Amino acid sequence: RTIASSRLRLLEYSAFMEVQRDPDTYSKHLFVHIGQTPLEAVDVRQIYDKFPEGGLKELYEKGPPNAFFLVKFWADLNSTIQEGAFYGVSSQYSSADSMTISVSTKVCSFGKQVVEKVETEYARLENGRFVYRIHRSPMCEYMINFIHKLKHLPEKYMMNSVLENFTILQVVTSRDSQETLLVIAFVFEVSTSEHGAQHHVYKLVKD
Amino acid sequence: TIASSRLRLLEYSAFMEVQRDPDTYSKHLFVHIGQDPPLEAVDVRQIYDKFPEGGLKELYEKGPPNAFFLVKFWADLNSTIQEGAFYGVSSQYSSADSMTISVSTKVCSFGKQVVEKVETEYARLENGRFVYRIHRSPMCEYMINFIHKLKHLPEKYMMNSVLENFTILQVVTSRDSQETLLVIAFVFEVSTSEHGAQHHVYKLVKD
Amino acid sequence: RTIASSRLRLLEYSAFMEVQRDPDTYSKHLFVHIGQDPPLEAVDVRQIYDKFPEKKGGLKELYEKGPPNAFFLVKFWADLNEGPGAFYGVSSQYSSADSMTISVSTKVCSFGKQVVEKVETEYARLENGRFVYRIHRSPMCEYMINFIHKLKHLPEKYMMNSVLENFTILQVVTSRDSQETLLVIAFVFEVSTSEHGAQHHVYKLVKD
Amino acid sequence: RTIASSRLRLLEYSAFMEVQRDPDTYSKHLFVHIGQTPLEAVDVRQIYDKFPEKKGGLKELYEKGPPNAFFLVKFWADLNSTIQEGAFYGVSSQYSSADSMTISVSTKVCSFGKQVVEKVETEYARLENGRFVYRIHRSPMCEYMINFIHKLKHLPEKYMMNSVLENFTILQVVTSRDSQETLLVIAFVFEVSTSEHGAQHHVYKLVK
Ligand SMILES: CNC(=O)c1cnc(OCCO)c(F)c1-c1c(Cl)c(F)cc2c1C[C@](c1ccccc1)([C@@H]1CCCN1)O2
Ligand SMILES: CNC(=O)c1cnc(OCCO)c(F)c1-c1c(Cl)c(F)cc2c1C[C@](c1ccccc1)([C@@H]1CCCN1)O2
Ligand SMILES: CNC(=O)c1cnc(OCCO)c(F)c1-c1c(Cl)c(F)cc2c1C[C@](c1ccccc1)([C@@H]1CCCN1)O2
Ligand SMILES: CNC(=O)c1cnc(OCCO)c(F)c1-c1c(Cl)c(F)cc2c1C[C@](c1ccccc1)([C@@H]1CCCN1)O2
Ligand SMILES: *C(=O)CCCCCCCCCCCCC
Ligand SMILES: *C(=O)CCCCCCCCCCCCC
Repeated sequence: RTIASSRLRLLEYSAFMEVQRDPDTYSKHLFVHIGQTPLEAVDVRQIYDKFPEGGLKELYEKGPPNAFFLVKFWADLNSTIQEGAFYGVSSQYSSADSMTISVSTKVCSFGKQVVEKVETEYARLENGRFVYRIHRSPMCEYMINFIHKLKHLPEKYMMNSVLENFTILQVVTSRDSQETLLVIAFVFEVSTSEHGAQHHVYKLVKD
Repeated sequence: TIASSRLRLLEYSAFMEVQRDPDTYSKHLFVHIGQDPPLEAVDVRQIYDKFPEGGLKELYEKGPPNAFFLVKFWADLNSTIQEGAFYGVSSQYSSADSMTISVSTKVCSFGKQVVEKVETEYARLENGRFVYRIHRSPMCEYMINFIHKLKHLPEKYMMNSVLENFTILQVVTSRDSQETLLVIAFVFEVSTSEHGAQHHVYKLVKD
Repeated sequence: RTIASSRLRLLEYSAFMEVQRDPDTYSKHLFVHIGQDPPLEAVDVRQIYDKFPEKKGGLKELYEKGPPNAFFLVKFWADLNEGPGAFYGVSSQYSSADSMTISVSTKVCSFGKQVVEKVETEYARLENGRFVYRIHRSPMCEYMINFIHKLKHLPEKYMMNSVLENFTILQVVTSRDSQETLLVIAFVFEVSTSEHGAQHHVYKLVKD
Repeated sequence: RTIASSRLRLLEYSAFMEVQRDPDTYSKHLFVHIGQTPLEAVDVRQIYDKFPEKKGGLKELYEKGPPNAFFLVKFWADLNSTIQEGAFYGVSSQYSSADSMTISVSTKVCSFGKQVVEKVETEYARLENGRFVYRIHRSPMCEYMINFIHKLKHLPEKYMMNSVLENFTILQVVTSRDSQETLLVIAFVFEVSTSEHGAQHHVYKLVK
């Protein structure tokens, strides 16, 4: 399903690990992935307790409400590649207007922000639209260590228990006006399916 | 003062701006390095304990040694303007060569990276040299809240005590090659002088 | 309202004075400001010709050369409500879809005569898929600073408006190498008497 | 002789008219020319009466300094009608500095010590052989100057041109655009050339 406010569209979002064993051998494992192409609503009060309290509530009140989405991820943490490994995030956005955007990714543990990454991006005019590409943004050591700790657990239900109190809040703003363009609240479980990583998108509402 | 063999820092300023009325604006500078006398050297091992294990030591070992500097700031946190206030950072760099730079600003508390902001800038030919201007980059909420918390302390010595374990590491790289162009370690105290904000620059060396 | 020809868009225009209160505190006063599209009212260019008598490089001559889409009239109600060391400046920004080197000529006319001309050349910068031209903090010439001071010393705002009837500014932006007219703005002035401060009104210049 | 302060050097200065009678015919007449190559001193108080006084004047600029930036140029302009005048009247000049900076060249034209017209041109440097060079190429003269040259040329005798020129002066002030620091100041005074060798000039260092 499509994640788009009236000002910005999320085209793609992937978090992955890449291994280049040698100059001729390359492997990539996707942890989570929202690829390029009806939404169910979720009351934002149902998730407030798990997010910062410039928190999710203040951001929602500031608006616009059409910019708010919840994504449930079932992350693939299976050791499918022999891990020099690179851990990264790639994402792509588009707008109708020519503007610089700022993508804030806040990582929270028990509702409290522990690390934050802020990336500004300039648009490329492409096919009449303005496209923003954040390509292979390295994951911070906190996240790489967190993934390694999860993978050392012997049971997927233990990974789910740890993940119950782990959340990510992505806030995209227009750099110069500081207007909220898109807000995505990410929640996680580990995937147990043969099809791998899965996701479900919901529109965040209030009343 | 601050220049490696590949990149020169022309200006750096952090400030708050208030709109008093539709035609009147006030600006308060917290810190400012404006636009050559010799620099005193500081052994980089004297500051590693506050910048421990992309860290300062790892970057310094990778080199070049001429790219590393330490700036001590005495920040002006006096309420000189009645604060909708904008908190921002403006900076300018220059080089003899045309390249795309990536500016990473890492905010650390007790030696741990809590926020990282990354901004990419494209060279502009100006007066026979290449200039990079990052104008009015908004401060993240973590920094605005940190400034507000410091200002609520009743004594300036308490602010200095909190600031003992707060550091900022700015790393400028050539975007495509990832070569280190300039690294600045920033450390802070609150200014108690009538002259306002002050700074002192040192060259980082390893005896 | 938006000032844009088919080749160049005016994003911002501000004239201001800046004062340093202490080493870390600066105050800025805007005299006039056009900040960052609703439709524009049209004004026949013959209704303003009598106030721009200057012939060579003047309004009528440029309008006749064209293109008509490049011509605008801005009415300003300037806010004239310091110490030594005050900075008087002008900041402006433009954008285009194409990469150009532009030349910005600002002609100041007083009592029907061109008294000052300031010329600035600007090189396109690729930003967000468009080309931006920024003329940041261009210092006002002493003639303009002294003119502002003389207006402020007048005891009545109607005397300021009478002196201002004879004062016009013509801004002509051209493509540097071809000398093609990209944008022409005729600026006319009054002093603001409102509590809201500086005001402006944009009109498109037409002929019949 | 060399016109250079510790921050800026004047390489060349020429005022001229060009006539392109047809696609194959070109003519150029130089009115004045300082081409690329000790100085006699003149006390700046000897010329104060002929230049702008009080605010932004020669005296105020001289007192602000640096004293090494101030020069007086006497010109004997060639006003002979040597070409059949569509003609273009222009000024071309070049400067150089050791530093990378944007300069602003103000040319004030004065009659009886009062500024009548001013042209301000900003220029960006080009890095050339380890020097930053500024070129103002074929800057069009304003109509005031073209009409003044035509009026002088209408006088039947050269002494009559010298009489009118007695109270005509040009003050060129070059500043660093962003800091407004004075880089170079040249006071120009004029007579008409009566020699077969044409246009002449003499450079003096202004002292106090
Ligand atoms: C306090 N409110 C909530 O816990 C909550 C309320 N309503 C939701 O959605 C409604 C639309 O269905 C949520 F998603 C969450 C939520 C939130 Cl806020 C969270 F931070 C983590 C988290 C969940 C659910 C869960 C998960 C399930 C599937 C995939 C990913 C995570 C579950 C929790 C048990 C183990 N796993 O982990
Ligand atoms: C353990 N080593 C250090 O602490 C250190 C060593 N040598 C330096 O420089 C050498 C040139 O002399 C430093 F700067 C620092 C340092 C560092 Cl690493 C830091 F993280 C914060 C910090 C300081 C100094 C200080 C400050 C004083 C004035 C202005 C700004 C900051 C002082 C600390 C007490 C309260 N304030 O805050
Ligand atoms: C001969 N034609 C004109 O005078 C004219 C005609 N039509 C206009 O607009 C049509 C859309 O409205 C104009 F603007 C002007 C004009 C022009 Cl050309 C000018 F050089 C100055 C000037 C004015 C009007 C004025 C002013 C008012 C408000 C703000 C600024 C200036 C008025 C004049 C009395 C005091 N103030 O000063
Ligand atoms: C009041 N002080 C002066 O008049 C003065 C004093 N001392 C000078 O020089 C010292 C080094 O000799 C001057 F140059 C000038 C001066 C100045 Cl300020 C001026 F505005 C015009 C002007 C002159 C001289 C003159 C001229 C002669 C030759 C060439 C160009 C001009 C002469 C005057 C009669 C006709 N022509 O026209
Ligand atoms: C540090 O700066 C981290 C930047 C944000 C990384 C987001 C990647 C999260 C998706 C991976 C899913 C792993 C299961 C928790
Ligand atoms: C209008 O903007 C004029 C700009 C300055 C023109 C300077 C040329 C003066 C030299 C010509 C000598 C003619 C004798 C008076």
